[PDB]
Amino acid sequence: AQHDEAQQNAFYQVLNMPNLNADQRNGFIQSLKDDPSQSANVLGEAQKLNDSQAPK
Repeated sequence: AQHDEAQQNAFYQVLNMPNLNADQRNGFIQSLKDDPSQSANVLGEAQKLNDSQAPK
């Protein structure tokens, strides 16, 4: 929305991964920063990891 806020939205989502512990989500944040074009991939990986580590 508004513009290409892909970076922002991906960053916010990766932060708000309640099942991930700090090191993992921080890892994905650094991956986002390093690979800005790959924010979609980084987000995908983060969400998949969060899902797999879900308590149930």
